[PDB]
Amino acid sequence: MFNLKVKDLNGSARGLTQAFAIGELKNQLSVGALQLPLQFTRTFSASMTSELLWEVGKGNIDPVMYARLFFQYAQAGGALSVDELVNQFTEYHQSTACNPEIWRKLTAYITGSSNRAIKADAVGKVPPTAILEQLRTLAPSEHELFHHITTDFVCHVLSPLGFILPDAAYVYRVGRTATYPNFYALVDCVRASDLRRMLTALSSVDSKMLQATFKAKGALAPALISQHLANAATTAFERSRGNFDANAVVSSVLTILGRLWSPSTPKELDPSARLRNTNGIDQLRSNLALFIAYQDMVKQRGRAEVIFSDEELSSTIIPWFIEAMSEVSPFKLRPINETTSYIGQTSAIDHMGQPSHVVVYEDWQFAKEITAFTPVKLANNSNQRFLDVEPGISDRMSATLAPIGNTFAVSAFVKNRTAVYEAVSQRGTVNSNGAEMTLGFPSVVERDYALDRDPMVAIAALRTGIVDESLEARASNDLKRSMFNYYAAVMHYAVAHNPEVVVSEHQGVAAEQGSLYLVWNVRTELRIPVGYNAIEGGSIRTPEPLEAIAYNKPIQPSEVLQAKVLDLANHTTSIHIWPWHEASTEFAYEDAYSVTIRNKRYTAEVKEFELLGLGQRRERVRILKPTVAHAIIQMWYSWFVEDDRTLAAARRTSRDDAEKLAIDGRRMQNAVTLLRKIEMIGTTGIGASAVHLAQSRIVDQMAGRGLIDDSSDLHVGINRHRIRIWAGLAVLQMMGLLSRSEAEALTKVLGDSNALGMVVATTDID
Amino acid sequence: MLLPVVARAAVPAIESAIAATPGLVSRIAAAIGSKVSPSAILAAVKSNPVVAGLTLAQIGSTGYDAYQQLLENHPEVAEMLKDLSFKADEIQPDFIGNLGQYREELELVEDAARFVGGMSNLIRLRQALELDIKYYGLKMQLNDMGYR
Amino acid sequence: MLLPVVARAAVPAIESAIAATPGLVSRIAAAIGSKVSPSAILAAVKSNPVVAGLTLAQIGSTGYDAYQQLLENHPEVAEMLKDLSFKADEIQPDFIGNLGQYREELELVEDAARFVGGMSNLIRLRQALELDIKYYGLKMQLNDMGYR
Amino acid sequence: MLLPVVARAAVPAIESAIAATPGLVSRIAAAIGSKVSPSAILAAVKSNPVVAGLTLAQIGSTGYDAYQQLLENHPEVAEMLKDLSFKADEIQPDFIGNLGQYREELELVEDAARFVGGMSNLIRLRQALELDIKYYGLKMQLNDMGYR
Amino acid sequence: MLLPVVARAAVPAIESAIAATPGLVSRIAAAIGSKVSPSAILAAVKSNPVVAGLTLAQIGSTGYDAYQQLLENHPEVAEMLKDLSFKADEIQPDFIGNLGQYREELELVEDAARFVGGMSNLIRLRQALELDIKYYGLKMQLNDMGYR
Amino acid sequence: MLLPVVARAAVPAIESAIAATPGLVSRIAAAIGSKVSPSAILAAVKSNPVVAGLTLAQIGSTGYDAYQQLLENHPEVAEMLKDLSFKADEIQPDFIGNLGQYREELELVEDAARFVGGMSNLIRLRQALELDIKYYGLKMQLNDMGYR
Amino acid sequence: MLLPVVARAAVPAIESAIAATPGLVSRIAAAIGSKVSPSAILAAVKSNPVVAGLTLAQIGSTGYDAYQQLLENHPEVAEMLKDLSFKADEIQPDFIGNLGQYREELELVEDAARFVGGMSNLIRLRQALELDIKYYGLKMQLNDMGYR
Repeated sequence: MFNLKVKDLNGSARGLTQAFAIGELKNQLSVGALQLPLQFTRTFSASMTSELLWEVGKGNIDPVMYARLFFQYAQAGGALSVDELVNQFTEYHQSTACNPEIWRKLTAYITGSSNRAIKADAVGKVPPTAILEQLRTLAPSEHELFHHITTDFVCHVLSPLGFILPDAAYVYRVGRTATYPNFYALVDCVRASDLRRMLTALSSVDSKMLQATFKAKGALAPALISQHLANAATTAFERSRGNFDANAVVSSVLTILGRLWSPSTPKELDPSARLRNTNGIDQLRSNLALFIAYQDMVKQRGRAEVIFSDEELSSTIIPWFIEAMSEVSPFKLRPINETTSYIGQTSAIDHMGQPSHVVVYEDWQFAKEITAFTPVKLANNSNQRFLDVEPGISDRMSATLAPIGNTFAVSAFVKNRTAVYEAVSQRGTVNSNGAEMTLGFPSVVERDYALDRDPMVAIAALRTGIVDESLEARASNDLKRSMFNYYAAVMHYAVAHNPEVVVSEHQGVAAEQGSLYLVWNVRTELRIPVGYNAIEGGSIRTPEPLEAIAYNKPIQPSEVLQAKVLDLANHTTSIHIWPWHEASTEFAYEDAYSVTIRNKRYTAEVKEFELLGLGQRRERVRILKPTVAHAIIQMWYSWFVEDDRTLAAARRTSRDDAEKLAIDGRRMQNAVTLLRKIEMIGTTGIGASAVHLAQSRIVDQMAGRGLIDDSSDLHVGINRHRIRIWAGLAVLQMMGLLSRSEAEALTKVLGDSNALGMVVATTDID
Repeated sequence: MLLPVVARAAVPAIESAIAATPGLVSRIAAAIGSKVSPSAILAAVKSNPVVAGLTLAQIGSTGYDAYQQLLENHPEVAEMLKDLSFKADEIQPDFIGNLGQYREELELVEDAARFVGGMSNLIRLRQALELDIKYYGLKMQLNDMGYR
Repeated sequence: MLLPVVARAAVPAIESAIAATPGLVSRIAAAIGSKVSPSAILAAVKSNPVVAGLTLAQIGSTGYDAYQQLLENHPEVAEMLKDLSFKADEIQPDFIGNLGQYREELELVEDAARFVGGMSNLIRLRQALELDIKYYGLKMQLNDMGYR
Repeated sequence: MLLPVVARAAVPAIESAIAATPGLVSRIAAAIGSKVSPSAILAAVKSNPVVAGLTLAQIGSTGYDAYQQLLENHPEVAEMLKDLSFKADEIQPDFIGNLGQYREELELVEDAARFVGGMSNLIRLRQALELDIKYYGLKMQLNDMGYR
Repeated sequence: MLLPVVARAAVPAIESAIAATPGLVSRIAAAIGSKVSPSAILAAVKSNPVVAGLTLAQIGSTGYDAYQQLLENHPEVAEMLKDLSFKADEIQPDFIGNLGQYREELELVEDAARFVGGMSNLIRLRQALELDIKYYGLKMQLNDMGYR
Repeated sequence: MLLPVVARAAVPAIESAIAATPGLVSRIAAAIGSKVSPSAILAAVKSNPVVAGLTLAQIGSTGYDAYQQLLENHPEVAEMLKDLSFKADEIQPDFIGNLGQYREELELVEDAARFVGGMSNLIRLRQALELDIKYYGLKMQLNDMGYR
Repeated sequence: MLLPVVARAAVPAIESAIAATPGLVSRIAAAIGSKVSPSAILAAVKSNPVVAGLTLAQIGSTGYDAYQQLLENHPEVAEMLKDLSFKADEIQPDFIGNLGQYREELELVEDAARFVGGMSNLIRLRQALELDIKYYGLKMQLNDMGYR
């Protein structure tokens, strides 16, 4: 839940406004003053995937992914950039490959034989982690991630011969990918083209010949190995040498685009008639993801320069820049319509036409799986520890959570919201303000739980636009990188549904020599503007991507957004080296169901280990967090209390008979759909076993005092409908899904509406 | 360099402090490590935000205002500013042992907390009980009138 | 920590109160439980908003302005701050019994209320009757001229 | 509770009026029906907006400013407040009969109004005729020059 | 009613003029047609914007500021207010005939205008010719150096 | 007619200049061609923006502020106003011939310019050479330490 | 032309400096290369922004404010202005050789830097070790109480 006043966009949300992206902190942004027509038909979207555990120890090299490890190690690792990293990799690669000894000394170790041939039978086995231990001393580095890449190289040429133990295994987690390129994500993905051409040379060494000459002859010296490695590692050193600075490949090729978009480009520097006609610029001219990248470029550098020869050289840059991105990468070009598919919109209309509130939401497919691991140290004061997945705890919850899944789907939240604004609104126009725009982004709040951050700094990042410094850099680096996704994800949306876009050039405050911002042509067919613009001509031209949303008609999301859980189960043996205590929630719970029977109070305590079938309380196990599940429920809570608040706010000032009865018509109808939902959770596997026990602690507490039995014609039912409801919270409480505070207010809402009173009123006949 | 918005307000604040007393001029010259001449440091302030911050730490009297506003102007200097400016807080000899006695006590509160709810609730509930008796009577009476 | 938007106004407000009289400095040191030195509490104010509020409760004269502005930019502390600062309102011995006599009376109003409409209406209708007679004549006459 | 945006201006406004003269303190205590002590009413103002309004009606000199600003941020009280504060406007004995003579006259205007158009037009047309003659000559002459 | 944004400035502006001199109070009472008492007209101003405007026409000295700000927030009254407040501008006896002599002349300008272009151009072109000769030399010389 | 945002500042600015000295009143009456009475021109200013500008040209002392603000809110008059207000700049007898001698010289710069790059570069490069020698040594030494 | 937003502040700033002392008037006339008369340079300032900047470099006392504001609204001149105004910083004879001795030393830091992390980290880590011992005890004790 994030609310903004679309009339004053500057103040309410500056993160999503365009005025911020191109460097206007001050309120002013130019009108539709000067313009050039354009159509964006393509975009660069990250492939749809989220982090997965990948294991580095085994002999294979999968160049695409090791590349991905560099992204994470350097970028999110706190280091400067993957660019500086890769450079320090090829100084490292030059060190070993071009050096004749370092390939002898560690083939003396693995083969055992310094000066003489080794037979075919007498071939020992040396575990992979071994040779790594020594290579550390030979070719020392400050980045362990290099030693792993060389280690499993020699493992690859020696694997057929069998000089090494297969059994050992080891594991890391690759990171999540931003869906749209930040400026630097271009620079990175260009260097990562070098790197991928590096590794594809190492990876592809068969050494079949060395396998043939070993078999027939029966023996070979280290002089055959230690050359045949040194031939491989210097084939890779070729392929690294002589590639262009990514930093100056892109910096230019985003400028010479930026000059053929902007209408005002001085003729003194005009991209020439040849490069405008270059093969491929045509396509890159119409591409969006670059544009919002360009806007970033100038936001930071403030300027641009073309170092490369304006003609002869810059026409071999582009065909090299295209081949970098176009090739399979995290970023793959797609028709623009598709990348926004999951966003959806709905609005609350006045009688005339214009919006009162208008909601924008990300659809979701609720994640119905959950896993629970127990961490196991290798030795005292060693951080290697590797977890054991425990089934039978997890089978419970995932068969418990699967019933929850069906009933919370996001579309049913907004389908509910607009049903509120129908009832609460008066009959009269809204001139008073632009229609406020509420936007659910469960992805925002989601990222706060896995990163463990106060939801208030995340929101307040979008509002004011600046990130708080008080937090440590690991968060801000994933915060800003996030806050840029939403910005981008907005404009892909706005553009997708208003194909007419027009590129101006901002120069009012003369902040930068080159600047760009779109302005949309949307045809409103409305009388009065929301936001502020002159609404002249039967179409409005609005620089802000948000306003240009508001004038859309309802849109139904065509594609469910997909969360997917991190997978521990597959590799059990491999030792986890990534910290897993960030993604782990402790699992413990206590609660008491209190009821009053014939003027006394009977309280049944209950513990979580009982609920699960465990007989004893085991401390170690830790539930791996259900973020996306806690994301949605968090949304659905805040929109529920928000609704139920706004009504009881109108319900006081209604001053009508016909309308007032329509509010209480709504609340009651709301709260007993609330409850029939929670009662539906009570029948679940944890819900069951919570009930069966709670009644049983209450019985044996009444043993001492003989008192008369109930009718249970409806009493069994009345008591039953109550005990289930308390199961409904207990299951939500014990998993992370609902915090204890909001669980209380959610009782209080269901409490005063006397929902339960009305639920039973359908089970009697009069 | 230095952004102009910071400059219109920031430059005169320092200059004022300099004109107030010379004794500060020598101090800032030592901390920032700049030429002792008042014209020199004023040339440095404009050049780097990080430098501008350390100066405003040296003079807190008149200068505190701009300093906070500088936080807004540059995220980076403040981020690398918190580290460069630091002083070890003198610890009292008794303190750590004196804290050892409250181990028994705080664990008692947190037993009471969990029961009631968030700490905020318990602070309320504590007052409700400590509250005068008449109030319980008052509330009962409003319910007697059919108000609730 | 503390909002600059607040802090800008807050800090000099407190500092002014301190400079006004020393007697407050000892008080706030007791309530907040901070070192008696004026420099200490001023270091605490910046650190925590909750602390900043309790200080502004101790001095209401000049300080009430910032306090409200603190309350705006921080709805979070609003709940917590309301609890930590509380005083039992002295109740009059006569009060609860004195209220007992109006039981008969208020139930009479609410019988009249429901009939008319919302309480707002009855307050109006009461005036309409209490109103001078001539007005009834006046309104009749405008209708005589064919105005509605 | 009273919204801060209002309260910020409201509280010192009232407090100023109190400090000006004591005679008002007794008055507001009577109207609002609150304890005569200046600290009491000031505690009531913060508590209820309706109460805050009645106070600002009692003092209109310095207080009119905040009152309007209270009215802005609270359209809710606007209806209720308007009722609680009311005074019958003293009517002149001659008035209603004195109006009776204009029955003949106003019906004459409305015959002229409908013909011309909205009342705004007739006020214009009346001036056009009352207007000096030369102007008719002036306009004729501009048309003689071929200006329109 | 009157919008607060205006009223905030409007009310004290009028009240100031009243306190300045009584002689205006009688005037506005006559024009607006309201009870002569200063409290009465001030009650009327708040009630109707149209009335508020006529008052600010009666006093233009201090009042001109608010009037314009009233005009902004109320484009509605702008038409109506313009009509109710009007004065026939005294015309000079010579004027209309005195204009008759320029018939011959203006028709001469408009022959020159159409040829050149918009009137703005002709005003320029006239200056270009009236301009000193040296400048023609200057411009020729820059072209001699190969500047355009 | 004149936009209020301007007029707010404009009117008192002019009125102030009038009250300062009468000698200006006669001047503006001549330039604008309006009745000499101070009330007349002030009536004209409000009526037309073009007129308002010419007045502010006649008085530049206090008036320059509003004029610019007039220019902002009215880009329309900007062209027209620029023409109506003009004065031939007195040219020096020596000037045009004195410029003739630099023909040889400027053509020399532009030969050097094209070679280097934009004029901005050449101004830099000129300084680099004029620069003291030690600096070349300094930069060489940082490269000796392996810094780039 | 010079933008008004700047010019508004710029013109009186310069004029003030002129009125302060005549000695500057001759200086700026030399640097800008304009007629020595104070009216002349003031005519030049309005004409070109580049010229306006050089003037504000000549007078830094009162003028620094406008200069920065000029720099804001004109990023264009910023490059050009930076070049035209330059002074070779006098280098100390000892400096470059004096730097030669630190070659050994800085390479030592950067070995320590890479190991730890960014330079910011090492500055922190250095403090952590230099930090008093008791603190290590303190932190251990909070973990003893089960606080993380």
